[PDB]
Amino acid sequence: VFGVICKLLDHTCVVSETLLPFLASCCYSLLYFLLTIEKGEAEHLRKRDKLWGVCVSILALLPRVLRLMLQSLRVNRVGPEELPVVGQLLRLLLQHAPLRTHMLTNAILVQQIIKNITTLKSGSVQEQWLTDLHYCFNVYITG
Amino acid sequence: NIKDLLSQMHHYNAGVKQSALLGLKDLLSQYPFIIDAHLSNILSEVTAVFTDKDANVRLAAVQLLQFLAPKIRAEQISPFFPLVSAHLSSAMTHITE
Repeated sequence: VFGVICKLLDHTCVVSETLLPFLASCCYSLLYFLLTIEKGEAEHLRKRDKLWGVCVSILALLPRVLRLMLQSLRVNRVGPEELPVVGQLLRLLLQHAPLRTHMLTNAILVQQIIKNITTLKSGSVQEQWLTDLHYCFNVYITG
Repeated sequence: NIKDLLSQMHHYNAGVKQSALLGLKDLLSQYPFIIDAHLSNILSEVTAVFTDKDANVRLAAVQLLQFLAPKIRAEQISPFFPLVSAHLSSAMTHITE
């Protein structure tokens, strides 16, 4: 289904507002699958690039779903078990140059989450994945 | 950061820039990832004039180009080749030797 909307959009599209909240919820959860591969089952490893390619293209074509997806991705309602997963995704979407200007318009939304991740993880260990998070945001784009 | 250094390059004072180029090469040497993040802007500023009024300013720019050349390897630099040659051609075809 992600492929159809990626291969059907035109300037005359009248994309409904009742489908965008559905698409954003379906996109991150599929994105969650890619990150928690953790090897294990060898079957669920080859089907990674195909899902990743179609998943990324849906945000580039729809500016609004990216804001909708990042309007719900927050903390203080999920335990720290999923914190490495969301931290990896947020820093990864800052890469993939096709999606620079899309994230530039949503700088405020991303910035608020950045402080939240640092907030609860105050007294802890370095957590290299968090150290890269602050620098990559300032390095790959302006602060 | 880089955006601070980019502002230091366009400043009116020539001596202000001199501190920027020396600090610039150190920054990308520490982090090669600075290269690909904003390739378009870095090339534009250094190649903007290509003809300063003080000799060492170009030398600092040349040494920056000496250091910056190994990292960038085609594709991205390809379409601003007319751009750099534009400043190049004007400087080669100029009254002052």
